[PDB]
Formats: sequence, C-alpha cells, structure tokens
Amino acid sequence: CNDTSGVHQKILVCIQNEIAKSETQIRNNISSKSIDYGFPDDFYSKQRLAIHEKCMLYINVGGQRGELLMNQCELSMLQGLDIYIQQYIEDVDNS
Amino acid sequence: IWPLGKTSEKYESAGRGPGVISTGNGDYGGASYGCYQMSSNLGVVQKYIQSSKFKEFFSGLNPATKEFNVVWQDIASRYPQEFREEQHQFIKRTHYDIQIGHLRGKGLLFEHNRAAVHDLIWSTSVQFGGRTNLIFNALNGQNMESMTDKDIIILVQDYKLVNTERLFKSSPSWWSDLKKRAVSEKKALLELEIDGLEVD
Repeated sequence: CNDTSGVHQKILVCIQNEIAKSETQIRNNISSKSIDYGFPDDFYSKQRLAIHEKCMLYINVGGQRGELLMNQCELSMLQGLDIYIQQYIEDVDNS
Repeated sequence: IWPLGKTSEKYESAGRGPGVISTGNGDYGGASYGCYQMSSNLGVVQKYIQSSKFKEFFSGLNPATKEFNVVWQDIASRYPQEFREEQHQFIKRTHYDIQIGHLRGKGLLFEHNRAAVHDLIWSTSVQFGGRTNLIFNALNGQNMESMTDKDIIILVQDYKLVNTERLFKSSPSWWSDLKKRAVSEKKALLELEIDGLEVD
C-alpha cells in the first residue's frame, strides 16, 4: 500500500483488506465472549448490513471518487464499531 | 492516431487483459471484472452484462460467483479482442461520451479531435463521473473564445489538485496519492498537447 501510485484498483484493494481485517477483529471479539455479555447471534451481521446500506449511498456519487469514498466509509464505520464493542465489553467488566 | 484515454490508462486499466477477475476481500467485497475492473458492488458489471453481446451467456448467473467467473473467463479466452473492445466502448459510453454531453449542456463545446483535451475529459469523467461538474467549475467565468487547450488543461488540473482535500474529505490517507496524480497527469497532458496529436 506504498506503491499504489494512484492506481484506483490498488487503492480499493488496500481499503478492502483493512475492511476485512476489521470485520474479522469485530467478529472474533464478539465470538470470544461468554453467553454472559449478551451479544445476540445475529448482532454482527445486522450491524454490518446497516453499515453497508449506509455507505451504499455513495453509489449516488460518480466515478472513481464515489467508489473510493464508499469503501472508505465502510472502513471508518467498522473501525467505529470495533471501538464501540470494545468499550461496551469494558463497561460490562468495570461493573 | 492517438488512442482516446491513454493518458489515464495506467490508473484505470493498468495493462490488464479482458479476463482479469479479482475477488474483493471482505463480507461485501464482491468481485471486479475485466480490463477496467468493473465491480459488482456498485452495479457496474451488471450494467455491462445487460449491454453486452454476451448478455445471454450469463443468463441465470450472478456476479461474484464461480459460475459467472467461469463464463467471463471463457468469453475472454474465446473472444479476447472483441471482449476487450466491448469493455472499452462501455467505459467510453458511460463516462467520456456522457461528459462530452454534460459539458455541452453547460455551454462548453469541444467539436474537434485534439488529443490532450480529450484525454483530460476522458480521465476526469472516469475519476469523477460522466456527469461531474469539475471541468465546468474549473472553467467557471473564463473567456472560452480566447482560451487555449494549454490553459484549459492548467485550470482543470490545478482545480483537481487544490480541491482534493475538499472533494475527498472522508479519505485523507489518500490525499498524497491523489494530489500527485493530478500533478502527474498535468505534466503528461501538457506534453501530449505540444505533440499536437489527434483522436477518435
């Protein structure tokens, strides 16, 4: 990701690899929690779908630019969600 | 002589053959197809298939599945030359041809075949959309009667550079890449304009 040289597809691949990593961080952290912490089975997949629908608004922005922003949105939202799930887990632990 | 879209070629198609497929990483990564890597995520490849001579080959088949990829690569094997050209024409029809029109609707005409300014239009339409206002906005309030191809190219590429942070507010880790590209295309379009070549 230091040799994209503005090649659009290479930028998307970089973003997409980060998205997949973050999805996997989130999904595995939820997985690793006892029936205790109260995560519904379908919590990840519902929040992930809602994030997708949010970022899919960028289908209404033209060209490479709209596609880049769509993927960047997916990433920033997942990053937000990862931090939130961590913080929640902490708030349950801190109780 | 000069092939329309060659200046931005390396950012868009990057030497890829008509049969290249990438499977996007992630739950919603989808897949991207052909020379230009048209994605299934934003409906582009689906539109291409609807417009293609090979439309019916894909009957019943959804993009980002092995079946669809089998058929895509079969076609690229057995009709390499026609597939590549049909792909290129589709990018032309959905970005460049549309921007030429959109600009006409703002009172900006380009009824000639000089290569540099047409590469600019192609490039911009691909990067910002067939209906982008970028060129119009960069030329806003200049005298088109007495403006040179060189001036047009300078105004547009400086606009791109200088509005990068605003147009890509959401993606700051790419600003460096994007700004360089604007600078680099400017150089290449300026060289192309001096060689004074012809397209279409």
